[PDB]
Amino acid sequence: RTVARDITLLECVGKGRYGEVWRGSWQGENVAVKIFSSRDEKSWFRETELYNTVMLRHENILGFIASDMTSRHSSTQLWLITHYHEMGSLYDYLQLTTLDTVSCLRIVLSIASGLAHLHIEIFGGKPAIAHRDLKSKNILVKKNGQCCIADLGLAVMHRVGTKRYMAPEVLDETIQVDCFDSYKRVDIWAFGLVLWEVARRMVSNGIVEDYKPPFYDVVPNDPSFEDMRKVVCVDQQRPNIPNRWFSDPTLTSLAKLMKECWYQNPSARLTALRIKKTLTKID
Ligand SMILES: COc1cc(-c2cncc(-c3ccc(C4CCN(C)CC4)cc3)c2C)cc(OC)c1OC
Ligand SMILES: COc1cc(-c2cncc(-c3ccc(C4CCN(C)CC4)cc3)c2C)cc(OC)c1OC
Ligand SMILES: COc1cc(-c2cncc(-c3ccc(C4CCN(C)CC4)cc3)c2C)cc(OC)c1OC
Repeated sequence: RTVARDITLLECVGKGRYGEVWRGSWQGENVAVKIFSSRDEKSWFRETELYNTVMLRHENILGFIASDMTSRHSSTQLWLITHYHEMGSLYDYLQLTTLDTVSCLRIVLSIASGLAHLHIEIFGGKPAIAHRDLKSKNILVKKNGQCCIADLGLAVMHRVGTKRYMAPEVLDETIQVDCFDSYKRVDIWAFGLVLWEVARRMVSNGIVEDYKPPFYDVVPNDPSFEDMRKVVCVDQQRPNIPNRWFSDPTLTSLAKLMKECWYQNPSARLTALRIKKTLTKID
């Protein structure tokens, strides 16, 4: 039988230190192709090792298609091929769009759903998985208004995370590194920051906040580890809740939820399953 492997690379939709992401075509269908820099080969290996362990399949997890290693004269080429989401990342989307109540809730509940699927062990099934780099650039927007979580290159099963989104116990190095629940609680902190980024873009009473990343007002671009530690650990700052949120029942409820993702004590934070339940009772 014929095995048609050729993928046509059509346009670059992302370039970074990690490498590049391309819109590609396979048998008439869009795929996304991540081409890894040699500097970040371990991210390809870890994501491949995870998918070789458990073939994750969930509407709110970026859909795996293939992992390819190709021999070159002087190098190894590493590609990850996934489903293609033409609307791009949540980070991108929130810059050019405001949200109504239904669309805000649908976004955040879909992220909570993907995250709970990663976190929870299924027996007989899947190991529990922590993401370790959850942020709005690692979430894609689907045409049906739900999102999916991308990039399992740091994931752990039961490179460091983006500093802006690191929990206090990562910044002060008190994290219990031998305890898998520690890693879930780091993801919950980051989830709360994403919930804040999204909630800002939800209109109420004709008001909306401009898109800003978490801590935009207290750290520089590309904040250092020390910049983040001083804000999050020493001063114990948290993102601002605008007064206008307290005129809107949805944003009032979301503010409470994000507060319960940001406790200094990791074991006080809500679980992904509890976040899902709370979001199903909002509106
Ligand atoms: C090697 O490389 C790539 C391969 C493919 C690809 C292309 N056609 C057909 C296939 C195929 C799938 C599954 C079976 C099964 C059939 C049932 N039987 C009991 C076991 C075997 C056979 C063939 C594949 C996997 C795509 C690629 O890119 C999208 C590849 O490159 C990464
Ligand atoms: C990698 O990705 C894609 C792969 C394919 C594809 C191509 N040839 C053959 C297959 C296949 C056939 C049959 C089985 C068997 C398995 C056991 N038992 C005997 C019942 C069923 C498995 C696999 C597939 C899945 C199509 C895709 O898209 C249309 C892919 O997505 C981009
Ligand atoms: C975060 O991580 C990964 C993401 C993806 C991925 C999947 N679908 C779509 C995208 C995308 C498409 C298009 C735009 C822009 C460009 C055109 N226009 C001006 C606005 C829209 C942005 C983003 C990406 C980047 C794939 C990955 O691996 C293959 C990723 O790594 C795991």
